[PDB]
Amino acid sequence: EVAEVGQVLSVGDGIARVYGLDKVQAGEMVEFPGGIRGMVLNLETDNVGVVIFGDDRDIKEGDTVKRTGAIVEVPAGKELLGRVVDALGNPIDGKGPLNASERRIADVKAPGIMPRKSVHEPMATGLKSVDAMIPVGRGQRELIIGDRQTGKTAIALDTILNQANYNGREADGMKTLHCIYVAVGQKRSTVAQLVKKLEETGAMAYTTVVAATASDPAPMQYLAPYSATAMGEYFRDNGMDALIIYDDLSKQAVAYRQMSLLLRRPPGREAYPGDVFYLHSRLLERSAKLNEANGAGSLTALPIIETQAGDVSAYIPTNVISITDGQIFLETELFFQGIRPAVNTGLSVSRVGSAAQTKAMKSVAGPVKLELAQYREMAAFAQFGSDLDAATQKLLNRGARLTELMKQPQYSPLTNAEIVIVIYAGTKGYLDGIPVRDVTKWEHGLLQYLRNQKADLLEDMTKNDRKVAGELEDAIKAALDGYAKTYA
Amino acid sequence: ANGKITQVIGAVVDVQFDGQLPAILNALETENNGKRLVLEVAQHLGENTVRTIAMDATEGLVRGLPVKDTGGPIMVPVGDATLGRILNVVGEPVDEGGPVEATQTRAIHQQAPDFAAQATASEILVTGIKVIDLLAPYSKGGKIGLFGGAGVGKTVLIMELINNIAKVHSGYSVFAGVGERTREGNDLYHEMVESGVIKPDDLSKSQVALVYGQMNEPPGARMRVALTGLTVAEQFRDATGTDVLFFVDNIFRFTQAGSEVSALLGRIPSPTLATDMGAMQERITSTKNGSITSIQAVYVPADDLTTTFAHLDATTVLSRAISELGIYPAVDPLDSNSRILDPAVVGEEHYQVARDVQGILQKYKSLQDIIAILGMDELSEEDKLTVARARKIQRFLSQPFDVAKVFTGSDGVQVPLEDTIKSFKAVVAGEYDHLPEAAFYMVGGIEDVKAKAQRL
Repeated sequence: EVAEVGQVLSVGDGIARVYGLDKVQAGEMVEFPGGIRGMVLNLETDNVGVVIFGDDRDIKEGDTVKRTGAIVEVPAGKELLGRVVDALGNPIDGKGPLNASERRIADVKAPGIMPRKSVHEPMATGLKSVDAMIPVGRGQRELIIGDRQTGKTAIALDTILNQANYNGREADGMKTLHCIYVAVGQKRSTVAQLVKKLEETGAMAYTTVVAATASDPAPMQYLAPYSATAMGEYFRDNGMDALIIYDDLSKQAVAYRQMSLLLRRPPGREAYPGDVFYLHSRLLERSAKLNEANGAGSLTALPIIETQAGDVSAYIPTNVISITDGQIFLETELFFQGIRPAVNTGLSVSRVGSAAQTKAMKSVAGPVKLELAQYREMAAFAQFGSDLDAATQKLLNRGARLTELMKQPQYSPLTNAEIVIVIYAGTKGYLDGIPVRDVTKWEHGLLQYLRNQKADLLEDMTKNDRKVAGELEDAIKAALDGYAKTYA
Repeated sequence: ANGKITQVIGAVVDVQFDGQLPAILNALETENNGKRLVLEVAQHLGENTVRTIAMDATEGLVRGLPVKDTGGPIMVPVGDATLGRILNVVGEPVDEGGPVEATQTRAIHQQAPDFAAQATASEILVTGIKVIDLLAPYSKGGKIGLFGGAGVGKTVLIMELINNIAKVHSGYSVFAGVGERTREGNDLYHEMVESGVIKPDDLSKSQVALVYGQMNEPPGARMRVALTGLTVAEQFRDATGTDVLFFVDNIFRFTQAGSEVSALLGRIPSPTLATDMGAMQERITSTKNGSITSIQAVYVPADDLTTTFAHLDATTVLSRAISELGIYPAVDPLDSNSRILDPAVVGEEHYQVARDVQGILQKYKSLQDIIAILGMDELSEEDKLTVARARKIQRFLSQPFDVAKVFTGSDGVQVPLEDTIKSFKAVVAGEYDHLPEAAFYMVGGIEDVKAKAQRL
């Protein structure tokens, strides 16, 4: 007829102008002929602007558009663990139906002021740089930002892989961190390779992948972060912990800009829509730490932004920096030189800080970011080749070794206990008599020594979290002395 | 009488009317799936249709829904019922503390106070905080800027200002949280509960009313939520005739939200971005029947790392260097400054003592590298003396806060303006060179220094 049904006037570029649909509400899902879904964004006087989630080349002017009578919602629950889905929650891994027992609205208002609790629990990436210098907590939002090929995706994947060491321990005071990876505008092949790594390590067991690839239409790229957040909110709202990774939000903003301009909405700054900040702010506000009265669950976010030529002053980067609780800036010049993870110590920060660390980590990690920022400043000064006094030389020698200690390859996360001892070793002068060349070699042997010869010390630090002082410090000193004798 | 929704384009909602066309800035009401939705009139489009900005989400709105014209602008609860509560932009409680049972309501948009009843000449607002009152005094009706990163006692300062205006002036305070992180909004509330500026069990005796429109909220809400806060502050000024504080964290977000709204209504886009208020500026002023003083938490997107006047009458610069010397509050006594630090406003004595104190601290700073590298014996006798007075003065600028009492145990203090001027004048003259340095640390006026000296 006209009220509950409409007629397609025009169609193209993932958008459709539809006559009729008088009783359709804004943001409502609609059905096109061949099972193709779409969302109503523009209610106009003489038409309805629809953003199309499926393939638009099938649709032709004249077709029947039908109301679903519901706002865009997606499946959720533990049934999505192990699975790869699109932005609407349809599986794309060929492993049969999802069979979810719950459904959630994709784009929703974040929890208010009262149900929250201060972030006080570690969300361990397993990387020495991040966990010691820019520690992420459960319920925090921590931006990962930098150019292409600065290792942003690799940091996020390592974080997911690290959780296996602490997961499935619903007994020793350890909630499982369920992971949600969101691919937005990546190549299909790049996602397949990431999934392949998750499955072969076993990390797929506790992970859900949501994919809106470069080949998928812009409305799926726009939606995927919201839909995946709703999937993450299942855990947060039912007394469980989750992690979500938006890889990346630069392409969600690009997708949003395309849809908006195709709906003839006005251009804002850099041609993005006027509320492009609100796009990301309402998303990231949904990541939170709830109090005991609301189940004590949490959703942590690692949003990713791609800069161009290190331009962190750009518009979309500036927006997301002003949203999150600190950032990890990965730099091209450091990456080019093999300093990986390529953490710029001066620009990177965690606003949560020590609250997101263990007592052990807190007791040794404190001065490390400042020392490494100062070191890099001094090394830059040393290039000029003016006179360096003995005190300056001592810092350069120390910081060069600390730089090597912060280097870390892919797929090789360390536990909290392991990082604490490595940080202790560097800061207390145990590598001073070891050449700069051989620091990573020296570290590799130490970790093997610690895992084989002092597993009891590592398990003791894990379960009985204390500051590195008194008896625990003697055990760490002895462990390092013991290792020093094997290396000699 | 009523109108109906013709279009919905995100936050932008068009409403066609039959009878009287609603004036610009009028609040309209409509039912979005049961819950009421406020809309604010922006433009008249012709064909008897107005163009509005929503104050909440527009998802679920249908064309044809009836829309009521309220007659005036957005109205919000005011008076003592707001004390200790958190309200949103349209005056609804967002603190889960039940209904705001207020007797009066007031419009968020209001014309400025005219030249009649504006208080003649600039006038000091005594905070009771020695360093501020002496070296960078706040003015009534003035635009104050708090500068500082994390870990320098910025929230502790804000709460003591709330405390002191209640204690020494019988005034009120309003904190407007605009487009900031809800995580940090939660922390601020519970920090305010800890130190007693908000009292959950006796809310009317709280010293501040909160108005929150954080990052999670749409452009229209974040644009107007500051005005909602100002209107609550205006009521406290008019009703009691006292000196009221209007805290804004922060103006960059206020402007950002306004910029979002402008862009959505179809406007082409192109130092003062952080500090420039809108027409809001005219409502911040000192009258015969009290005053509203703006204390703004100065912010830009400078979350990477931790400058001069623009639209400000005074600045309070919190310093990490000053904090690490044990000086609380961590105010930089040289980088902080005021337009009313001028003999024509504060008097000849006030100005001269402040100038001498600055001169001594400046000279002390010039001799800092010599004292660190070589001894105090390296200095001439004349310069040795000024360092001794400077070191006393540094400590004497520090002060214990009533708000800090829950953490430290020590009682706070508010020092009268004259006590501050006379005490520092005496120290500058050298009347108390004989007293030890520790006596000047963490006390009120000079009589507390004498009392502390006798204890040692």
